[PDB]
Amino acid sequence: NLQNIIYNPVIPYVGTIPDQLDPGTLIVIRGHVPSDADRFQVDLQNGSSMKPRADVAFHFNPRFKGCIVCNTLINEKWGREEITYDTPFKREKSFEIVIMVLKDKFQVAVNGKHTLLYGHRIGPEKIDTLGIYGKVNIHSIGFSFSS
Ligand SMILES: OC[C@H]1O[C@@H](O[C@H]2[C@H](O)[C@@H](O)[C@@H](O)O[C@@H]2CO)[C@H](O)[C@@H](O)[C@H]1O
Repeated sequence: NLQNIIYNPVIPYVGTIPDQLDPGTLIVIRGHVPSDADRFQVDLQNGSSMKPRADVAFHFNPRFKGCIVCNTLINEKWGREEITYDTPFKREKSFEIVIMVLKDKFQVAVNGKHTLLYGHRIGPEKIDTLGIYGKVNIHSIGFSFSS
């Protein structure tokens, strides 16, 4: 039931999500971390506005020094950071990210292994845009919708 919408998108990638993120929806992102990476992010956004900057419902931000920082941007202001230190990401290694949308939270597994949970701060129904930024190569972006 997984239907990819784009292959090898140029980064920064900003795209419209074709259907609503209802409970049970999956977002599947397949990529690869470059040799010189410092960090990258997957942002689930409300709109693609740049001025003013669009709210980010779910900021999923792997940093390579390593860790994953998650947060929410509302009215151009960042909320409280939720930091995961048990990170599966490494440089020169490929990955598969699966984001599960649940009623009350997102659930993320990388490479088949569970990674983290993140409670909704903005109602997921307000998400219509997917943004991927920073140092990362993306092989594919797909959705399995539950509408
Ligand atoms: O919370 C995610 C955002 O972090 C911002 O930087 C933080 C940094 O992570 C934290 O340790 C402390 O320095 O506060 C900073 C506020 O800017 C990034 O600038 C932003 O891109 C998000 O990743």
